[PDB]
Amino acid sequence: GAMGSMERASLIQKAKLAEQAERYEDMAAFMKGAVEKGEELSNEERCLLSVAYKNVVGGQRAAWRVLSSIEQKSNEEGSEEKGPEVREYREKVETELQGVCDTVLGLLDSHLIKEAGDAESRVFYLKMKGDYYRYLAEVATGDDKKRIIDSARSAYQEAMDISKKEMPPTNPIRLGLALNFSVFHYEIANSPEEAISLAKTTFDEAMADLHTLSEDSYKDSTLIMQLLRDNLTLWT
Amino acid sequence: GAMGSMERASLIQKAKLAEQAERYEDMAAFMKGAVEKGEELSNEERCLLSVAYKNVVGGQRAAWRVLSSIEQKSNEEGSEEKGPEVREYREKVETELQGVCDTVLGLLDSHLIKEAGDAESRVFYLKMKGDYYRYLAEVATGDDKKRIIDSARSAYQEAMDISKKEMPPTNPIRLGLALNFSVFHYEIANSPEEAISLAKTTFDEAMADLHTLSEDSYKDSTLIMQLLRDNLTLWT
Amino acid sequence: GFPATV
Amino acid sequence: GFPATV
Ligand SMILES: *SCCNC(=O)C(C)(C)Oc1cc(F)cc(F)c1
Ligand SMILES: *SCCNC(=O)C(C)(C)Oc1cc(F)cc(F)c1
Ligand SMILES: [Mg+2]
Ligand SMILES: [Mg+2]
Ligand SMILES: [Mg+2]
Ligand SMILES: [Mg+2]
Repeated sequence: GAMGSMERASLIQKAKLAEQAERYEDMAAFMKGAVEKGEELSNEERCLLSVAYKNVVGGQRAAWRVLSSIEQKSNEEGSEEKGPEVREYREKVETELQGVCDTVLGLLDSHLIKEAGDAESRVFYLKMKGDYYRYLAEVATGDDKKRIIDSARSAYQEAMDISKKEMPPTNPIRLGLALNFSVFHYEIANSPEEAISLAKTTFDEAMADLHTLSEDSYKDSTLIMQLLRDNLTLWT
Repeated sequence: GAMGSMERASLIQKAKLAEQAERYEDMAAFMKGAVEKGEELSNEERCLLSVAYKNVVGGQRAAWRVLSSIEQKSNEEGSEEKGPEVREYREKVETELQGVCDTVLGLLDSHLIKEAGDAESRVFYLKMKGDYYRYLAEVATGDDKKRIIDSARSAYQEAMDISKKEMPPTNPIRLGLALNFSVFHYEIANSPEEAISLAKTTFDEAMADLHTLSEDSYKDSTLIMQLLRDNLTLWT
Repeated sequence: GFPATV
Repeated sequence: GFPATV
């Protein structure tokens, strides 16, 4: 790794600097270096890792969607043939996105998940595993598409099972997991009713547990509950 | 060049796609490939080249300024020593920025400027040469700082001399050149009075020539005149 | 109209 | 308060 010669603590410090500078590719490379030191990550370090990669892949997904839209319009009837360029460039962005997903999935498999014994770390990493299989599923078309979809579902389901046993219903990781698994159901699995049921049940169970929280915990939980409500409003 | 095997027209088409997808690094790599085909660029292609690199280097400059600010605060009295990391990472971003500037300057010197005989192409390229020396000057500290500053000034001055002889005072390239040379005077050369005089004289001479323009030309010229007025308002 | 994820 | 350039 090009980060092999840098101290773990310096990689973490530079990931925080890169975040402040909105240099998300650098932030992700610093956090990949920190993971590859082999030690478990703290709560804050897991957040740094997730923020870095979510921003990199989020930009790739946005560009992929622009290009896929142009490609679809170029393939309608009455459209003038523009040659292979739109497909080639959509494929280039798609292959880069798939590479970033495979990199994150590789960090999770070697060896973040297997060393994660506490619920807050294991649920976080299994949620990320579902997320990056979900991003692969967004662009998948081949023999492996169903297996990619099922890998996302399986990771999300394991995270859900642990979160329901080990975390309160307002825990922000449990809420964010449910938000994203609900989006998986709606957008990937063609299961809008399951998406809506999961979002509603998650919101209602969190609502009933807010009375137990401090003001700071309440702010974190209600932020995610508002996103569940936003999605429910989009879908109903 | 990694773009050597792609058709010129396909490089231009992909630069336009990359722009739509806000993938400015790709856009710049496609346009570098197109320049390296060795043919002169059209007006639209020059715009694509300039937009691509202005967006790449603009992001680098913004990140450099964030990091340089953190570095300066870390070096004040009473600040806790955080070690070499802030300087190292500012240096990394600085070296990347300098590499992009050297790449653009190299395209201009090999061989865009020497083949540019019409005023609209030659002024455009000499303005870009001043711009990328100006970005080098923003980060320069060594034995060569004065020469970097003078290379920017010399390129801007040649562009100004051609633009005053060969273009009307409302021409948007002549206006954009003057806007940026005025910023050079204010921010780089420590010459705020020259910056203000150039902005005012440029604005007034354009105002007096707007009556000659069509509605479309008027919109382009007044857009840049508003930026001159914005800077004058900031500076006075 | 893309849905919210975290 | 950075000045405008094009
Ligand atoms: S890990 C980033 C800090 N937490 C958040 O910003 C918040 C409240 C949205 O919670 C989550 C963030 C996140 F990236 C994943 C989660 F499951 C929750
Ligand atoms: S080349 C981009 C098209 N023109 C513009 O957007 C406008 C009107 C701002 O003019 C200039 C742009 C540019 F990049 C450089 C110029 F000198 C003018
Ligand atoms: Mg060590
Ligand atoms: Mg259920
Ligand atoms: Mg050819
Ligand atoms: Mg004068």
